Amino acid sequence: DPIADMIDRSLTALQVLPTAANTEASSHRLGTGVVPALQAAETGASSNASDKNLIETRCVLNHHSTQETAIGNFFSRAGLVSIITMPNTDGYVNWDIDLMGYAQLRRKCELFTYMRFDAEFTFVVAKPNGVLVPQLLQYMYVPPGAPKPTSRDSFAWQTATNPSVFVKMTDPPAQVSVPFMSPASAYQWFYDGYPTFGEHLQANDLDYGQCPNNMMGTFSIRTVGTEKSPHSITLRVYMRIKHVRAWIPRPLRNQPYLFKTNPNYKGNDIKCTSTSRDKITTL
Amino acid sequence: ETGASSNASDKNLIETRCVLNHHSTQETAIGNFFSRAGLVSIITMP
Amino acid sequence: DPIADMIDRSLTALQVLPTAANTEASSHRLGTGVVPALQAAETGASSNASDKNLIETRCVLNHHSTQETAIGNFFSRAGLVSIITMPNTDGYVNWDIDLMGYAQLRRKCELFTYMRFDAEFTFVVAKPNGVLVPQLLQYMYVPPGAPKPTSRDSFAWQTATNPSVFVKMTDPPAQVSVPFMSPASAYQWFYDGYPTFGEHLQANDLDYGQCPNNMMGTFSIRTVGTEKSPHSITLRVYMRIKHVRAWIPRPLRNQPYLFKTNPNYKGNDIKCTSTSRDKITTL
Amino acid sequence: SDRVAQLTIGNSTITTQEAANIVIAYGEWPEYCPDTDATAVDKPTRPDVSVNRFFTLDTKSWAKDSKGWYWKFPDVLTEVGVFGQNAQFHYLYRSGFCVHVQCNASKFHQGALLVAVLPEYVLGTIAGGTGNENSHPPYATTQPGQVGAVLTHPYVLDAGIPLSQLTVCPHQWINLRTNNCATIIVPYMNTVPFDSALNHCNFGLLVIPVVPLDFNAGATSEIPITVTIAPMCAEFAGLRQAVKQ
Amino acid sequence: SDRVAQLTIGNSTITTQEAANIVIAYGEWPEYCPDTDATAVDKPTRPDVSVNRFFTLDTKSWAKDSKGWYWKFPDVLTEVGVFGQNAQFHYLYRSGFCVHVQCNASKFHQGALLVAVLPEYVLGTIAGGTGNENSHPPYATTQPGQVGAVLTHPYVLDAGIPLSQLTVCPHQWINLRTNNCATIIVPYMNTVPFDSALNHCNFGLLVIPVVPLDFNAGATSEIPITVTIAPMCAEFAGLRQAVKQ
Ligand SMILES: CCCCCCCCCCCCC/C=C/[C@H](O)[C@H](N)CO
Ligand SMILES: CCCCCCCCCCCCC/C=C/[C@H](O)[C@H](N)CO
Repeated sequence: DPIADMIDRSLTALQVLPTAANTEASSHRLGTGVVPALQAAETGASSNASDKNLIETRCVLNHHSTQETAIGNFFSRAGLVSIITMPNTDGYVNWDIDLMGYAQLRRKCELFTYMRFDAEFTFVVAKPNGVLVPQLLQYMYVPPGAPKPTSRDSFAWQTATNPSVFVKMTDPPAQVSVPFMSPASAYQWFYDGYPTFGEHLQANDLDYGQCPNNMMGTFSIRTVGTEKSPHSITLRVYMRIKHVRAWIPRPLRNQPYLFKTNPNYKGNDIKCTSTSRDKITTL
Repeated sequence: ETGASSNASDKNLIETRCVLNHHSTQETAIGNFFSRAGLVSIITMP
Repeated sequence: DPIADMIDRSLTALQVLPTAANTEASSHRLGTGVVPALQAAETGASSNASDKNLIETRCVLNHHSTQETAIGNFFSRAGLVSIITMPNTDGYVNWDIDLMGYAQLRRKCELFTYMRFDAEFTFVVAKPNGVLVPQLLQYMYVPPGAPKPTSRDSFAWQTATNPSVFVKMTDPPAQVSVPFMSPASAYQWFYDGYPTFGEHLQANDLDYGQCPNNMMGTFSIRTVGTEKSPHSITLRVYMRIKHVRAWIPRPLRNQPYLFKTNPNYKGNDIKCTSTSRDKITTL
Repeated sequence: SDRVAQLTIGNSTITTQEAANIVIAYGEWPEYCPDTDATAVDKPTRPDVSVNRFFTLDTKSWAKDSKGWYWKFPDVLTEVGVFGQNAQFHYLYRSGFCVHVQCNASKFHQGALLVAVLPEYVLGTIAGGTGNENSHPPYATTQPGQVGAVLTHPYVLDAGIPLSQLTVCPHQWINLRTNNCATIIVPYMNTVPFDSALNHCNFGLLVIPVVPLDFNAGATSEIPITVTIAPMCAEFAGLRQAVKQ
Repeated sequence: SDRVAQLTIGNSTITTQEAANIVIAYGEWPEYCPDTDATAVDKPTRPDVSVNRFFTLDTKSWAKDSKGWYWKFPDVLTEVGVFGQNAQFHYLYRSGFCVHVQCNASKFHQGALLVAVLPEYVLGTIAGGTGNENSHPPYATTQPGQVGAVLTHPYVLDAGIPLSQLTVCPHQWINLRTNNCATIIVPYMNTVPFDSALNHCNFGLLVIPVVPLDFNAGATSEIPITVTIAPMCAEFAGLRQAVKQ
């Protein structure tokens, strides 16, 4: 050892809690020095005063389960993400995969920062007035980089490699399972920065917040036949979320959304978070 | 010239650290590469 | 060991050689492959061919000692370094300590780069024609930073701290011993660079090559009395070198010196290193 | 006996006599990247003294009607020191941080500051006022550098989320009657083990005055705020010539 | 079987097929400074990847009547790379070196180069021609940078010592009929364990053509020379703001 210079802690570990914690009995107390009612919120720690340190309590054994508050049961519900119509007029549509088009699922997923999950997609398809007509349809998923079909009878519809479903209108709705497919370790709904290098100007200002680890290609449907079908079609896509793991919670949004790609809000009507009242003394 | 490919790795040219990777080679097998239904014929009865 | 990356030779050692190496006997040799006569000087190593590998030799036990070639015996000889005269006219001189004023000792010390030694100084003093007159003298060594005497009767001559010798002209010559006193670990006779920071210009170009680890202050002599002595004095200083250690040899200088502080030479008469002859075939 | 504190790292030392406790964000210390999570093959470089030290940014002025300020990390340190040089000559970095905010006043003033570290702070616009424009923030707003920018609508944090529940992030308070400093230790939080320092900004630091500063006339009406930060376990990889942005 | 060689350090690799052996100057490997010889008390910094790599300087042109060139160390590397930054932000450095000179020609040319490393190469003037002027070399001559300067009187090496005994220093030959490269490994040689990099220059590297380059007309008359160097065990201490010179 010629150089004496070169030779040279987690805080809390998790545990299972099936039920809510019980309440133990207590009595009155008269003493000096010990005080649980006085805290200091300046340190950023929340208070640890229970019920028994302020009043006298009895003994209550509660068996209230905390199962419904887990993240698995909170997210595993199918929600609407897309409405796709074929009046587009040539019997096919190419829809870019973006799951931020409807505000009810966007608010729940933006509660966390990083998320890692597997999905399950379901397609419910009918006419624009709910009417049913026997008709053959084809769905095709196109990964990013793959060629896309430009016509109703292109060579991309041969599906030699692409996953695809053939389903009729009179059938039960189709269901598929999709694994976690990002190049990174988790999806993120917020990306503070620019994706590319080089100079950032007013022509390239729309790049701010677009992370390529979330762009998953496109999605294409068509009527199967080579001619023009005489019916209008409308597709609704529902997505469930399975095997959820989340990280780094955030405040929830209280302003209404404006676009799918940026958190811009309306600058004139800033909505106050609570409903206002008249006086501070009268409820 | 001998028709053999080179056997030089990364560690023989630069200095490297230790990296344990768990990247699977399942998708590159010939069974998963070919077991996908593709179109072979269009037959019409006018 | 969470990181497997963080956990992670001298060539020849010296030996004593009192005498020169002997010569062992040999015979003729006829063979292929083995060849000591062919070398390659391109690698920068000198050849290792002895006498016995080229001709046939007898056995010779020699007892030639290598004592005179040691660095201790090569340097421990007193040489002249200074001539100091008092015609200056006020009975005192202040001479700055610089040991590069006479070329015979400058050539020997510039053979090595770094040197570390203790000295021994001797002062031989007489009139400018060798005549002797009874007279009292005082030598005083002034370290760098100390005040210097400006007159024959200044307050610096009280020598409350300074080392000093009082000696007469009729006496045997004085002798002192001086230890190794540099701030660095060894004296150096070459310093490639500037001593100070900041901008280097044509006004500060004379700083190049002046290392402050070799400036050792000044040296002052005087006649003791408060009046004007009627005799001219001449001092000669001789320095021996003891306990020598040297490092990193150099080529020797073949051009005559010009100044005490820089290796400048005359640019018109560049002296050829060897004495020239007429023809290459006739010695 | 815990009101005094001293933090030393590198060749710098911060002392305080009226201090709150130390906040470790999500209870994790910053550390070097282990081999099980690494993906780069090149051997990383660790300067480990010249970048693990306290760097002091500029000083803002707290008025009686101030809105609030924000700094983007590690954009604040990318042009200063040797950390400004290693982040210009490399492609990947990875480091924790340690934020320390000082603001002191006498016993006759009053006010309250809410300091908070917020990861992935994506800013937005007011969308042209009426809400029909797809506006975007310019480069001077999103990455201000070591100066820092002010807030316009602090009630919505210029990102559509309300101030009222910002304390779910790691945070502290600077109440002018008890203490004068706040300190947070942040580990490295990202989906990838290394990232670029010129195109990605990990978190934002927000200093918002909840209770306004008030005093009687005659006191020192100049209340400054000074932020001091320090990287913890900085590593770098992927050497290439200098590119500033 | 020893005519081929490969040197790798950092993220760089030098290969040669007609090479002489490797010269270790005075038989000592470069190493970090031990505690018995240290005098500074601050903990040193070791970048240890970003500065221990091969750096390539510019390329000179060997003509039929060239004199010779010299480079001062480590003045050649003080404005390039991260080693150019750590030598500007610190007060003390300490490092070894590894010099590699390439010059290649065909089997129909002839010539011989003498490479040599000379420590404490103090230049001089011609003292005004007649020898009465106390002239001094300017700053552009003594520290040329990464370009390097040419010699004027190579027989006396512009320092008063003859060329005829320059081989007492560590040295090699580049003879155009056998090899095409030369390589020396130099340890750190100074009286003090650390030194400034902007006011001190340790050694000089000299490339002097002893035998002139000769060929028949029609061959490639453009013979270049390229020097490549690499620090070995670089340490730094004493951090201060950037001062270039
Ligand atoms: C036959 C199956 C076809 C269905 C293919 C679905 C694969 C695409 C799944 C994407 C998983 C979510 C990825 C990113 C979601 C959001 O759109 C982005 N974060 C937008 O910010
Ligand atoms: C009473 C004793 C008085 C004598 C005092 C002698 C002390 C000075 C000894 C100096 C030792 C050599 C130091 C440097 C020598 C050369 O002058 C410099 N290297 C000039 O380059």
